[PDB]
Amino acid sequence: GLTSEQYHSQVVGKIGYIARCMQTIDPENNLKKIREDYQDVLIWAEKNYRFEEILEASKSGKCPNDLDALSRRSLILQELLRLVSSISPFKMKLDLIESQYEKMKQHVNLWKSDYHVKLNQLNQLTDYLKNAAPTPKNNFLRAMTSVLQMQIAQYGITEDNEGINQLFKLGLHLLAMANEKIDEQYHLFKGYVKDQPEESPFEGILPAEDQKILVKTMIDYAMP
Amino acid sequence: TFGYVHGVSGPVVTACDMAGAAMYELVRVGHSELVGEIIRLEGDMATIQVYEETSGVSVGDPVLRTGKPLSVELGPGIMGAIFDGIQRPLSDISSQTQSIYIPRGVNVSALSRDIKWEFIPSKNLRVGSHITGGDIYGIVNENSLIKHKIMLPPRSRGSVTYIAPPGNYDASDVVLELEFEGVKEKLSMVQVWPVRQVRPVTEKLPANHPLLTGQRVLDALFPCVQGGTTAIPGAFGCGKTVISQSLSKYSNSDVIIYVGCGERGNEMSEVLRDFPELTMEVDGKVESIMKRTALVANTSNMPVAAREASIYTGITLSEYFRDMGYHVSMMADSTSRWAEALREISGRLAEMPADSGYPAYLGARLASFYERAGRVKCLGNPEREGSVSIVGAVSPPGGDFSDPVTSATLGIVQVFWGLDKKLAQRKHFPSVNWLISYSKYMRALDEYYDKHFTEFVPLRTKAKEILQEEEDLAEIVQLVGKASLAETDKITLEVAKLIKDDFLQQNGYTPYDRFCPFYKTVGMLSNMISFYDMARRAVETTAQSDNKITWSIIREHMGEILYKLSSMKFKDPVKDGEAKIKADYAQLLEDMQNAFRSLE
Amino acid sequence: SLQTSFVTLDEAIKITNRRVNAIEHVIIPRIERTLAYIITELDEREREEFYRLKKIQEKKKIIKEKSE
Amino acid sequence: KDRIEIFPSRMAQTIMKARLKGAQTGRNLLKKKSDALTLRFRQILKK
Amino acid sequence: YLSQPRLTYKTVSGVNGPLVILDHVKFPRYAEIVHLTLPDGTKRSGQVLEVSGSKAVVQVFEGTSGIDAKKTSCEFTGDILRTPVSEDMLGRVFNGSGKPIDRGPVVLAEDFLDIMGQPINPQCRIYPEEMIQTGISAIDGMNSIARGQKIPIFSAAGLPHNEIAAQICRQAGLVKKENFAIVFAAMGVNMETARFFKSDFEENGSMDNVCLFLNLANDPTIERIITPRLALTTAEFLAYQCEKHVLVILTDMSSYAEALREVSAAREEVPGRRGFPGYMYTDLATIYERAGRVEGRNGSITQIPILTMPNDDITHPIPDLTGYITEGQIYVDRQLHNRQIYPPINVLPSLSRLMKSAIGEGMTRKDHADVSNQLYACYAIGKDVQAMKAVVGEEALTSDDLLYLEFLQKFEKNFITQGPYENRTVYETLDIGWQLLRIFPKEMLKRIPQSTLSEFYPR
Amino acid sequence: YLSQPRLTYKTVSGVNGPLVILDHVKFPRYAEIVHLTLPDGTKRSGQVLEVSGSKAVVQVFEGTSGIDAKKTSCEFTGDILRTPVSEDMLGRVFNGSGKPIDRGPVVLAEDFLDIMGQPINPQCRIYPEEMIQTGISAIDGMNSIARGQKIPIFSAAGLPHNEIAAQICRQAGLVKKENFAIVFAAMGVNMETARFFKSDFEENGSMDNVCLFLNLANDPTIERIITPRLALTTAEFLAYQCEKHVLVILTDMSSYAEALREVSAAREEVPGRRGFPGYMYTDLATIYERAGRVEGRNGSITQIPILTMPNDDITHPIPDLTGYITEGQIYVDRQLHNRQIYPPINVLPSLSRLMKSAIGEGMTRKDHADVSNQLYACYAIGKDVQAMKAVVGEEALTSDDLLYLEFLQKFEKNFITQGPYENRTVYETLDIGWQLLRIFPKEMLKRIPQSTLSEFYPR
Repeated sequence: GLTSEQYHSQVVGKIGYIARCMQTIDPENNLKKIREDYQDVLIWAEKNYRFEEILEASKSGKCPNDLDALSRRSLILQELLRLVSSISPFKMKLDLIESQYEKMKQHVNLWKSDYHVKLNQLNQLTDYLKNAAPTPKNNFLRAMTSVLQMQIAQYGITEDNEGINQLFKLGLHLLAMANEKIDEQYHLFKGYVKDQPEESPFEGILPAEDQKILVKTMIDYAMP
Repeated sequence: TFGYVHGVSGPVVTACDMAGAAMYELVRVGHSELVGEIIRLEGDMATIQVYEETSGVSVGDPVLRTGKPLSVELGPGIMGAIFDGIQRPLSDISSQTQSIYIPRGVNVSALSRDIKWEFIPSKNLRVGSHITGGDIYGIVNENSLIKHKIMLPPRSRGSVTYIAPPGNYDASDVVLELEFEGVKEKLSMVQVWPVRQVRPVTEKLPANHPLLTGQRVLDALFPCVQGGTTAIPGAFGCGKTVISQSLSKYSNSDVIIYVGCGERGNEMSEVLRDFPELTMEVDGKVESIMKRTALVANTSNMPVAAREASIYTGITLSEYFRDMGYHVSMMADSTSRWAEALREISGRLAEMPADSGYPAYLGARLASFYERAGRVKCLGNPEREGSVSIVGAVSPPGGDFSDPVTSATLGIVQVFWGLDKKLAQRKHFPSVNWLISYSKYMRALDEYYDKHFTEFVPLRTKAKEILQEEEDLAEIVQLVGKASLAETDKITLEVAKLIKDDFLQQNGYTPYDRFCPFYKTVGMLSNMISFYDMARRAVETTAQSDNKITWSIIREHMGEILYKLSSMKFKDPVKDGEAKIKADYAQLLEDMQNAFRSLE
Repeated sequence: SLQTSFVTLDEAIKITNRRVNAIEHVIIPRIERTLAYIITELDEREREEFYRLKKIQEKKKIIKEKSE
Repeated sequence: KDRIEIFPSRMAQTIMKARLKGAQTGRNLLKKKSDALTLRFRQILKK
Repeated sequence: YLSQPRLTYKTVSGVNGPLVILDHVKFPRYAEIVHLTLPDGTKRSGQVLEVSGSKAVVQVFEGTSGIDAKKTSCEFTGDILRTPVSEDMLGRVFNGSGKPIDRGPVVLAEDFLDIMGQPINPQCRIYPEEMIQTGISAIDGMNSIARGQKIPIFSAAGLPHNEIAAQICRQAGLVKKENFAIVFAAMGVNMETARFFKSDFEENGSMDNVCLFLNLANDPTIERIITPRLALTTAEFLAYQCEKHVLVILTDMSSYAEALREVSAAREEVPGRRGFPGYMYTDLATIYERAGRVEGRNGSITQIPILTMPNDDITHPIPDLTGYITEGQIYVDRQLHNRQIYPPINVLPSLSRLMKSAIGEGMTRKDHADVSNQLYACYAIGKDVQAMKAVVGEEALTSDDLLYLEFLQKFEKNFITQGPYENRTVYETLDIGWQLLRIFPKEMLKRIPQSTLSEFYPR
Repeated sequence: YLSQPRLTYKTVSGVNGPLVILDHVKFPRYAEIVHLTLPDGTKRSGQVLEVSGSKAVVQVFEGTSGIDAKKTSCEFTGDILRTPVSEDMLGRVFNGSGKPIDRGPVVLAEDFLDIMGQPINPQCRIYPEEMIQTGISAIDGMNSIARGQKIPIFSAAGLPHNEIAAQICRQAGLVKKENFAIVFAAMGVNMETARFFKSDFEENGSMDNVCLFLNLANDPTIERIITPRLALTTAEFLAYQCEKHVLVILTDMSSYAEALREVSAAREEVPGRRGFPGYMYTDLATIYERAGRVEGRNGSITQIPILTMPNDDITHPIPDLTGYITEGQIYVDRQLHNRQIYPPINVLPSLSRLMKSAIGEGMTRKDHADVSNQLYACYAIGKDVQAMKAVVGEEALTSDDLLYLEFLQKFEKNFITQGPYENRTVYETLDIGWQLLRIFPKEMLKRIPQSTLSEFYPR
């Protein structure tokens, strides 16, 4: 549904986008396989070509000018970037990144995958918290989100680990919970934290200030 | 660039000395600079359609020609605002002019230029990088619900030479400057786009996710899909306004647009009164619906040109937000009023009409509007995918689909929710014929239903069979009075009444039926059909034997089962929990199974 | 039970046949006359629209000739 | 009397055609009722 | 102040029906006004319908008979018909052009208003709520009227629509738990009706707050195109500047629509259905929508226009386009009139859009909404029972059909039938409603919630 | 070839809706194709509709917005619309204008044909013979399509007429007791259905033998008029020049008729019956009759036009004018659809006038004609008995009536109900027929000769 000028212009943008996503996800060029798998578009970036020269290279057929194939490959890189950037504190290992990349690449239609849905759910939880008051509900969501972000960094999002699966269900269920229902808010949080294999599921990943808030919060609810 | 008025006839103005004019360029006619556009040209004389009253326009008045067609300003400040049919903010006209009246030739910028917006860049768009149309280079926090994403205008591309840092900027500040072939384009947060031009996308995709609504009769029988195109014939009290409000409040969508074409003065007021007052739950908090809604208000006493343009303005805003990756749901009040505007203008232009006075191209105008919808892959680096759903509304001169507007609509829209006159007279709400209605998204949604529920598709099939069988049995019962019926036929009639009264009928002003979540709709239908199958099996299995089971025996044996089934609508979602409602319906199924086991 | 179940059949037949005869001789003929009336009158309305549209086209032609 | 006296319209055509179909269906169903009663009547007559 | 002398032309190009075509006119202004002086001194006025070059087409209100094409003098006013308006126009009778007919003086121009109408910003429009208690059970019970509504009365020729409209005027008021000014636009009304309304206002002592605009059936048929715009312009002055509540009665929009058709044909415009101009919708909308409340004011305009329906149908373009613009109707029928029922109002094809919000706890009675719906459905069913009875006979109905038939017969006798000189309140109307509903066993009242039934039904 | 340089004009007399009126044009042709270049560099296509002296009037395919009378240039080609045709275009998808929309190249032509073509000389027309099986039992064992006839599918709006059309494309072929192609044209199709057709043909491997034309609802309305002409022009090339059998399916002829009405209005023609052109009859015949067998060649064209009946009334000019010049009808019903039967084709009101020649020994199987007639009678009786059952009850039925009810239930479940992905050849359809007919004892099969029964009835 594009004109000849619109089609090739859109290709030029996506080529630059991949180069920028590559520098953003892997600023140290540690993922050698990932960079090579995009060399055919990266060769047209990381140098001063000028927009007009790449546009002509697209029109002449020198750049990968198949817009649908380029979108497919671009989306896989972007969704991998979201996985990495949606967890700022906790770092993922290079092997997990390449492993999950391959699984995202092999998936028939990543946009409708379970990986995509889980990433959308994670961003929903993190975006709410970025703009929230430190209320009992919001302190519980922060605590559970930090665990979810940690577990994903350790195990990956493509793996159906029971830890992240439970956390997604409970985190979203609490998020949608009415703000005035303090008893249900605590009941859910207490339920989660007590039914874990760890004595202290929040240790280390939460700073002392957040752990002290959680302890005072549960005292202020239950003590009176 | 300054022509002269040659002759005024109604809202149609003939001008002269406009040799270089192009069709559908905006002009300002008269000393009050009335908004108009060129419809056709003859030599150096232009025929102008005026969007305001032409009283007082003289021969010889100036005509100022501009280089832009009718277009909408798209940028921060849309959400919560009510616009005129040609994009004029009614709340700003009132406050700036301090009068109950709208002045003729009033010029209020569509998006206020005196509001400080919080702009956040993409934080990866370095100077020297390459961008194309549709790219998003920053976000403006209009409110806590909808993030307003600043897109590069379509049909523009180049190298980034300047990007504004994080900060507060007005709608007239330069945010991004890009250079293409030596031409430096300075862009603010507002882009302008012609209303009759379709915003391009990368690919138009099939609609595979449902747009759930609060009415069971609709979702259980004739689903609408995100990116779907439907129409709801007009009928007062039949649910037209309950669907509009429920669709706005509860639906699986991000941005709601409500466009009036020829609304009645007080009905427009009702919408405007409810608009800032209706609320919804978002993430545990109650927020005003206006924050994710932006309507276009146009009453029947407005100029015919604005009555025509209202639809184009609405869909232009809809596509604008579609290109942000949001799911947009656009509700029209009436498309028959749009067709009426086309008939009026076609007459005024003295062009050859077709059936019933309508222009022969009526179908083309409706198709143009209706086909601007669907789930799409958007232009721009982020690879985002949004959708526009369109809900049309054909006011019925009758149930005869020969009506030119009904007929043209039916040939385009995929879902048609026809409202029966006899059900309206009987105060059966929502009033849906459910025999003349259809939805063409069955196969598209079958994947969704089989993935999540697995039970709905076969329940849907059986429910439709029962309703149609009931209509055929009803035709004979009205004649012979049930003197002779098969035992299975008696069950079909009685279960069909259970369905008609306690499943397809609901009072949308009650806490329990203001919105029925789909999981509950499926639960209710599952039990009623399960009853049907067990009641039918019992009488057919014991037929031609000693202990013949009949309906009279079943009703007397387990009368409380029918009461419980008829009570399912009252479980009251949200006040009551999801886990309990599912458990309660599970108990009804277990009780029915034990009731039939003890009967047989 | 023959005679008492028989004259009741003769009465039921006479009532049923009378209703059938009325549908055939009164109600349907009346619907058919109404439908034929409607069809004719609608074509009459179509004609008067044709006349006006034809005259409009001729008046436009006259205006066009005067302009030349 | 002679006509149902519904003002000419395309809506009237739809209503009248549906009304005619209904009347014809009722005629045929009642004719079958009559035939069934007539056969039973004659049988009762034979016995 | 337009202190510029006006030009007067004898350059008449020709006269065709009600239209006078002038040439050699300097800078013609659209919708301007022209004063015509006939060769014998007769004065008449007209309004410009279109301009082109040096030509202009003038619509002559009083008529074109006697106008020649050589001596008639045509003075262009230089402005749009802005009409003199005054708060003391109440207690006066004017003709169709706004001139005195009551031997009083010419209305003194307290101010001028453009009769074309000044559009009101929907943002400042106030949604109507308060119910008007008309006294008529068919209206106050089922199709209630809010103050600021637009609910025309449909009728065919010969029906008592003038009596119902007169009854509403003298019985008008609010539901109590002070009164209306009348602006009465008569368009094509015969003398017998004209004196009927004039006398009724006098006999009830209402004239102190009544302003009549009389364009009679024997008066010019072009003039009546502006008459309704003069009437509403006065209503807008009284309601939005003088803080009055105004009830506006338009005796026939059909003679108005015909007057537009006469002009449309005269200027060889392309018609739509049945010969009427394709823009009839707009010409009606610009009159009907001059109603309602606005922020900052305490007054209001309520419209109750009347429309004669050609051939007793309701698909004729006139009532068809009105239905799309106005907020329901009353619909006065003929089958009820032939049975000597007054008011002969048919509740099934008649609705009131604002009824759902102008009633209920805090405005009328808790049960108002439930009683209305149940009675309506019962009436609709009762009519279907008669449709069957007419074929199968009274001996072929079941018990429920007989209950609906008995309800239907008692409904029209006890509920609809009232008389023109008796008013009943909304609470008295609902009490009667219940008396009719209590004909049925509670199990059949399927449109009333159980809570309402238990509170009211057994009383 | 012409080898004459093209002339480009910047002389524009005016623009009026879809039309651009040019001036000073040298010896213009009627129906000439021209190309416009707008001031913004935008290119548009159009066709000359009127040539009055030097004043050529061209209809622009796309919208005329943005076109001026000062800078827009019009390039004349000197010729009319001629479509490049080849065998290679089979397996391609085109839009209404004949341009590829499948990301493939422009057609590399073997010839150029005028899309209007010529009528086939009746003296060389051969009466239809063999059968083309569709794969759908409801229209193979009951109303077969002869190899050369033209039999329409009438459906109401909302029925699955497009899903059946797609099923025919996937399943249709020769009886096979490599030379068969299908040309599919959708007029006025919406975006969702256009995707359905394109993807469903590609995914199931059928595309190798399909030439698909999609004219979308939002595509130029004039392109919708040539769309079926391009499809038929291709069909004529493939069928008659390349010795193969072509099935042409024209979907939504009602949308075509609406586009034709728009073209008539563009010419300022006075509308005919129900708003449609007075020449709608000859226009439909021009399309439909470009089909059938021809003497001396082994190719053939069949057509299955598919038409939506407005208001489900077969009287409407669209199905009426079509049926008047076609041979029988398939007829898709609503009751069968609401009962969730697919395909919802009603065999009682359907007819194939050429079935007598389509089927029989040497074409399908010996018993074909006999099975069809008996199944029709049994279905008609079963419906009649079902109607009786509703009046007299189950106990009042005799054994023969019960057998007809058993047939009726199993006929619809086994014979008519099929599913979109089950391809039933003619021989399996007949075998299913016999399985249903063997419900009855031999003496009840009155329409099947004893010789046929003895051969086929047992086992």
